[PDB]
Amino acid sequence: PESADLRALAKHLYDSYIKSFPLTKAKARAILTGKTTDKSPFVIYDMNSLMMGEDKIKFKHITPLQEQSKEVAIRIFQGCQFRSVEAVQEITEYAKSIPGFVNLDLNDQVTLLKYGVHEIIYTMLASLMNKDGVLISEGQGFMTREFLKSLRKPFGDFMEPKFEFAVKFNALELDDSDLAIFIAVIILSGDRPGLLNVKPIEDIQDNLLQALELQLKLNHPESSQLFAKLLQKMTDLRQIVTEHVQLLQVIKKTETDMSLHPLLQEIYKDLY
Amino acid sequence: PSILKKILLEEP
Ligand SMILES: CN(CCOc1ccc(C[C@@H]2SC(=O)NC2=O)cc1)c1ccccn1
Repeated sequence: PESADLRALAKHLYDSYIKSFPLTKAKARAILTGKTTDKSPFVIYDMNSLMMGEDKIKFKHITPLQEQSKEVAIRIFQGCQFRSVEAVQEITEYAKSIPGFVNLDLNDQVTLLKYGVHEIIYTMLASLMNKDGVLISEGQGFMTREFLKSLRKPFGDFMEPKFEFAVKFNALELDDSDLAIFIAVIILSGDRPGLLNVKPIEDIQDNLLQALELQLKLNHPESSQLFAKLLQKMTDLRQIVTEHVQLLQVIKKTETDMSLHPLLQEIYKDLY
Repeated sequence: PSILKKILLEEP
């Protein structure tokens, strides 16, 4: 039957996911709880600890310090920006691994990513979150929810909606194999604005959706309507990307000291 | 000008 093909698709996606995303949910949960037995992320809970562990790495990542003169809120907000930039590239790599994606019209590929990357970023952000904080720098750091919320307006609440989403989403207990297919389904959304050829996209998504359904039935036998609940989360993620686009407008009304990374400028352009 | 297009076109 075609069920075997659906399991092969699910496995292929999982393997690609492992290859594309350095910090898996499995590894994240281990850190957030206990088993790291090697990690021990630096905890940032206030201004003092922030200074102390401004990632601490002398600074090996690209773009040295000197990001200074800019207040804490702006620096943290820009840090999230560069994280997204990295994430967009990991996600693009992943999307190109989905059977049929690279054969789609190139402009539609751009459109699918443009409208899909943030939805995926917030989905995976949940993997690194618990009710008290979020892992940063591949688990080398942990910033508390309370700290992020203490940031001056309008920065003190850009993370709050994500944490709220995460708590409910994580309650569903999806694992990396589930997430790989879930993410693929989000990317292949035929209702993105401006798509040229909707049919080929829907064909691919219908198959991914069947694969997701079977994956949930086998991997979460006793989870009633997990599939139905998951589809709903799809629409919720939509709301977060729009809710965030707003706060991003209120921000450019006061700080002409922000400046958005070119890749994010392109993605946000005429998004919503 | 499209960075996404460029990233999509590079050899995996
Ligand atoms: C609090 N953390 C965890 C990461 O948390 C994230 C929150 C939001 C996003 C989406 C970005 S934020 C924006 O305005 N546009 C975007 O694309 C991406 C990641 C930090 C803080 C400093 C450095 C690195 N990590």
